[PDB]
Amino acid sequence: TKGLVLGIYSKEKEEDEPQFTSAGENFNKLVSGKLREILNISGPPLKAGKTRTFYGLHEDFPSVVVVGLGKKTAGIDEQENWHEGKENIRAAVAAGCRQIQDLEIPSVEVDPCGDAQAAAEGAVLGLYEYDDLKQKRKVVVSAKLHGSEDQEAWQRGVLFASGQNLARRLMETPANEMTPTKFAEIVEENLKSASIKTDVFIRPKSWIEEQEMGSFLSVAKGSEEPPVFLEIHYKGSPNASEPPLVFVGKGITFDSGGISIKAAANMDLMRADMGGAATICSAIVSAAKLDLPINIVGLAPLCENMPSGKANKPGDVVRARNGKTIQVDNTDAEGRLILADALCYAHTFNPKVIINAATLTGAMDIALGSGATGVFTNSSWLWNKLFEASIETGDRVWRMPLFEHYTRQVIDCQLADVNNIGKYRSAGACTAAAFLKEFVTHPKWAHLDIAGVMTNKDEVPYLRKGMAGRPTRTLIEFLFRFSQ
Amino acid sequence: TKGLVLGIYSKEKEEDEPQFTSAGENFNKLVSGKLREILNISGPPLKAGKTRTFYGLHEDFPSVVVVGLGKKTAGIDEQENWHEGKENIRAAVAAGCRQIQDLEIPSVEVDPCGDAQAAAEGAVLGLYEYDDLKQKRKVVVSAKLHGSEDQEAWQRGVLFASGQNLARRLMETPANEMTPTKFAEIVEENLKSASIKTDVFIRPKSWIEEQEMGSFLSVAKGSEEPPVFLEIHYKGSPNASEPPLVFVGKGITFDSGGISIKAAANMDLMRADMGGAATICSAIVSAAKLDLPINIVGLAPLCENMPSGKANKPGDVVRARNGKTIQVDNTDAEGRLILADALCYAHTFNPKVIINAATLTGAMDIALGSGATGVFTNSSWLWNKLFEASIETGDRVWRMPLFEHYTRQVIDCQLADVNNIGKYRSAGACTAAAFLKEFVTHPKWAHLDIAGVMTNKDEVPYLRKGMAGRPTRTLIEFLFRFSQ
Amino acid sequence: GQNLARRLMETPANEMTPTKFAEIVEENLKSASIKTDVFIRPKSWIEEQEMGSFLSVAKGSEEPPVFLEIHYKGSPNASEPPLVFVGKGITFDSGGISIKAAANMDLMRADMGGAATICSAIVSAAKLDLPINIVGLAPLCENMPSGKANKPGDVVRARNG
Ligand SMILES: CC(C)C[C@H](N)P(=O)(O)O
Ligand SMILES: CC(C)C[C@H](N)P(=O)(O)O
Ligand SMILES: [Zn+2]
Ligand SMILES: [Zn+2]
Ligand SMILES: [Zn+2]
Ligand SMILES: [Zn+2]
Ligand SMILES: [Zn+2]
Ligand SMILES: [Zn+2]
Ligand SMILES: [Zn+2]
Repeated sequence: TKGLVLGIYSKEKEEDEPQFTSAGENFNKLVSGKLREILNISGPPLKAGKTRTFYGLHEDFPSVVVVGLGKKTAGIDEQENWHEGKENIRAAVAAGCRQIQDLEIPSVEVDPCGDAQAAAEGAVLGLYEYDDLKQKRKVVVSAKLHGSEDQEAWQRGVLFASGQNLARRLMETPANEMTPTKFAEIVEENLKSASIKTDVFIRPKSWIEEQEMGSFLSVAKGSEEPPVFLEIHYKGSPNASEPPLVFVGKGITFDSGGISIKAAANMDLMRADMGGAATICSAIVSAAKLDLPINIVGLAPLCENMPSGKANKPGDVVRARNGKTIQVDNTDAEGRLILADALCYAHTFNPKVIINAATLTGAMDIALGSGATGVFTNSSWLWNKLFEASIETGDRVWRMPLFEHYTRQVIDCQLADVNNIGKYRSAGACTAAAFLKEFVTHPKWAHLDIAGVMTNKDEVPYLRKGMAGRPTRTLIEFLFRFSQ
Repeated sequence: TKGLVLGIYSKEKEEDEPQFTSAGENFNKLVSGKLREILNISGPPLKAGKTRTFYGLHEDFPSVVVVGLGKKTAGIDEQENWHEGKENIRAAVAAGCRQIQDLEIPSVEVDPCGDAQAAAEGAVLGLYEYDDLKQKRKVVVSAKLHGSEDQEAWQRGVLFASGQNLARRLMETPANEMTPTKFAEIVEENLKSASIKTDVFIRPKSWIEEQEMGSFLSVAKGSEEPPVFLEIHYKGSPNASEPPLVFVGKGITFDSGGISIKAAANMDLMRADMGGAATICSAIVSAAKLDLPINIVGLAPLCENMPSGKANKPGDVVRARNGKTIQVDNTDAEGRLILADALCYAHTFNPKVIINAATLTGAMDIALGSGATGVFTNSSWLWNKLFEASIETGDRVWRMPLFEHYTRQVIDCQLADVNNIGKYRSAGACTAAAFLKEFVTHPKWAHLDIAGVMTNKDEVPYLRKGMAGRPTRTLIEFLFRFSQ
Repeated sequence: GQNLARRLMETPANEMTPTKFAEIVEENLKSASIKTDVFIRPKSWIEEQEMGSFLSVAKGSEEPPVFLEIHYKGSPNASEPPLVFVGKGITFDSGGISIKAAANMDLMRADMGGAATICSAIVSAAKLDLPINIVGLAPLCENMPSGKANKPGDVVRARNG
C-alpha cells in the first residue's frame, strides 16, 4: 500500500471552486478530473486542518487523503505573532499523515503545499510517537516528498523536526532509563553523528567538586544516582578564536521535590524536568548537522532531586561557584540552584550571548500555559531576534519582566546573600528569573522558562499527546539567522 | 509650627561633595552654612530615598528633613521601563513628609526637587491614609510648594495624586459602607464638581432588565444589595459629535464567590473587587478637572457576589445582551460575567477606543504580582500609547497575549456558546481575557487585569500599606497625551 | 425513553426547576396514553402529608418544591396492585450549609437523575401499552444555603413519625 497526501485551499470570493495546490491539480489532471468529481460528490468543502479520504483513484495510490490548507495567501498574522500559512500547512499535513497511519499504510508521498519545509515539519512532528517500551505499536510510516522540485526545503524541514523529536524522546523516556549519565551518552552520540567538528566532555562529580559548584552538588546528594555536568562544543566558525554563543539547560532527570516533597498527582511528568537540557542540546545537534558557520558551547548540569538521609534540608545554606551564599528555604526550588553554578561557569567562555532554558516554575504555567515560552532578557536586541525566529517556526515566545522590584524579594534573606524562594507567592516566574540574574553579569543574557510548554494535549495540532520538545525549532532558527 | 523637606543628590565622580538642589543651597546660605555643616557632622552621605532630620536651624523651620534624590540626571531607565528621576523624587519626598508627620507637624513646605509634579505626587500620595473609621489618627498634614516658581507643575501633581487617592479611598472603604449605590453617589459628586460638561446616569435594576443584561443580573441576584449600572459622560471635545473613548470597569463591591464560595483567609481584601470601576471612574474625574479636549464615556456595572437561596448555581446558563449564552461552571468567575454585558453596551457609543479595567484573576497576581498591570489588546498602537504613558507615571504596564489558543479553551462548552472557566487550569488570566474578547468586535480594545496591583505592602515606596489605586495616573496620562 | 432522561438531566438547573421537570413529564405522559393521571403536588400538600424530612431540605432555597405523582393504569383489572417507582429529584445540589467543593459542582444539575430515569421508564411503559398498573413518585427541590436552610445537628420528623 502506498498513500498520497494532497492539499486544497479555501475558496476565495471570486473563485468558482476551491483551488488545489500545483500537485493536487496535476494529480486531478492525470486522472481526467476524477479527484475533483469525487470531492464534489462527497459534500461540504474542506476547511483548514480537516481531511477526507478517496479510494481507488489510481493504481499507484489506493488511498488519497486531501487536506484543507486554509487561505492560500495567509502570511504573517500580526495578532498571533506567527506565519499563519506555515501553521496551516503543518496542521493539515500532520492530520493527513495520521489518517494514512490509521489505514496501516507504510509509505506516503506528501504534497509540498507551497512550502516544503512546513510540509515536512507537519509530517515528521505529526507522525512521532514514543513507543519503544510497548509491545503493541502503530505501523511505522515512511513519509517522503511528492515530486522532485523542492528537495532541499523538504529535507530542511525533516532536519528541524528531527531535532525537536530528539528533544521529545529525551523528555518522554522514564527517569529510570533516562538518568544523568544516559542523557549525556545519548546527546554525545547524536552530536558526534552530526559533525566531526565537535567535542564532548561528560564531567564527573570529582570535576564538579573541583569547580566548587556547591549549589548544584547540594541538589544532587539526596539521590544515589551519580550527577554529571555535560559540556559540548561545536566548532563551526572558520575562525577558531571567534567567541562562542553559550547555551545552558536545566537537567533534573527526575524532580520529587526532595524533603519539600511534591504531591502525588501527576508527579510522573517530572521525568521531563530535564527539558531545558533536552531542547538546548538538541538545537546544537541540529546546528551541527546543518554545519552553521558559528562556534557554540552547550552546558547542562544533570542530577535527580530525591528525599533521603543525606538530602538538602530546608534552611540549609550553600555556596555557589561565584562565592555567593544561598538559603535553601524550599528544596523543590532546585532548578535555580543548579542553574546558579552553570550560569557562573558560562562566563568563563567569554561568550557573545548566554541563553538558558528550563522547566523552571509552575508559576510560568499559570501565567501563559502552553501558548508561549516565557523569555526574561536584559537585551532588547536579543529579545527581538528570538521573537522574529518564533514567528517563522510558529513555536512562540513572549517577553516577561526583569525588574529590581523582583530582585528585592529574593535578596531579602535571613541567613545568606540570596534566598531560593521569594518572600511571597506572587510573580513566581519573575522572582525565579531575578534569582538567576544574581549569577549573571553578561550584557546579552536570556532565560527561557519552558515549564508551560513541557507537554501537549491538543493545543499544537501537529504534536500528539505527550512531551512537546518546545521550543527546539525556535532555537535552531535563531542560530541559523545569527550565522547569516 | 512648620516643617521643611529639602533634597540633596548623590555625589558625582568629579564633585567634591554631594550637591543640594537650588532650594537646599538657598536655605544653607540663609542659615550661614549651618545646613552643610550639620550634614557633614552627621556622618555618611544620604542615598536615594533615605532621610535625616536637623532641628533648630531656623526660627521658622524647627524641623528640616533632608532627603536623598539619587543621581541628578537620572532619566529613562531602559531596563526598568520608567523615568528613574521621577521615581526617585516621588519616593524621597514621601519619606520626608512621613517623618514630618511622625513629629506631629501640621504644615510642611516641599522642595520642588527639579520636578514639582513628581514632588507633589510623592507628598500627596505618600501622606494618604484611609482613617475615617478610626478614633486614633495621625496629625493632618498640609503640604505646600517651597517657593512659587513651579506652582503650575506642583498643582498638576496634586491633581494626578488626588485622582489616585480617590481610587484608593473607594477601594479601601469596607463593603457595608461602599455599596453599589454609595459608590455611584461618590463618583457623581466628584464628577459634577470637576466640570459642568458632564452627565451622570445611576441606572437601576429595572433599566438593567430592559437592556437584557442577563449575565450581569445573574451575579447580582444572590445578594439583597441593589445593583446599579453607572454611566458617566465627559463632553470635552469642541465637536459634540466627536466619537468618544469608552472606559469600562468591573464593580464587584464584595466578592464572596457565591455558591462556589471563597476560602476565609484574607477574604476581606475582596472589598476592593470594584477596583476596576474605581480606577476608570477616577481617571475620568481627573480628565474632566484637566479640561481635556476629548469626549469620554465611563461604564461601571456594580453589585455584590453572595451565596443565598436565589444565587447563581454552577452549571446555570445565562444570556448576555448580545444573545450569546454562557455556562456558569464556577460562580466565583463573576467578573467576566458582568463585563460581558458592559462590553456589549460599550459598542452602542460607536467609540474610538474601548478600555476596560478589572481585578479579574488571581492568576494575574501569580504571573506578575505588583510589578505591573497586565495588558491584553488587539491593537499594538494602543499598547504602545499605554506603555509610553506608564514610563512617565512610574505605574507600569506589561503586555500579555491575546491568542486564539486561549479562545479555543473557553468556547469548548458542554451546554452553551461559551464557558465562564477554561477547560484547563493553566493561563487563567489569558483564558479570562479570551472570554471577554468574545464580547468585543472593536479594532482598538484593551483589557487591563489589575488584580496583582490591587494592594501595596512596601513595593511602591510612596504608597503606605493598603489598597493602591493603581494604575489611575497611567490612565490619566494616556488621556492627556491622546488629547494632544 | 433514555434520551428524554438525558435531556432532563443535562438541562441547566435554572431552567430545569422542580416545576419545569413536572410539566415536561406531564406532557410526555399524557401524550403517551390516556390511561394516566398526573398530580403536581404543591408545598401545601407536602405539609398536609407531614413530610418533614423532605420539607427540611427544600426550605433553604427560594425555588418552590413539588411532589410529582403519576399513574399509568394499564392492567385490565383496575384494582390490580401497582408496581411503585420512586426517584430522587434534587434539581441542584450545592450541599447546603455543609457546602460542596467548587470543582465540577456543575454536574449536580443532574442530581435529579433518579426522578428522570423512573419517570421516563413509566412514559415508555405507557407508550408500549403494557398491561400493568404503575405509580411513579418524585419529590423535587433544590438544596441551597441561606438564612433558613437545614443546619447540621437539626432533628426532623419523617412521615412515619
Ligand atoms: C511543574 C514543574 C515545572 C516544577 C519545577 N520542576 P520546580 O519544582 O523545580 O519548581
Ligand atoms: C483574587 C481576586 C483578584 C479574585 C477575583 N475577584 P475572582 O474571584 O472574580 O476571579
Ligand atoms: Zn525523561
Ligand atoms: Zn522542584
Ligand atoms: Zn524542577
Ligand atoms: Zn471598597
Ligand atoms: Zn470571584
Ligand atoms: Zn471578582
Ligand atoms: Zn438537570
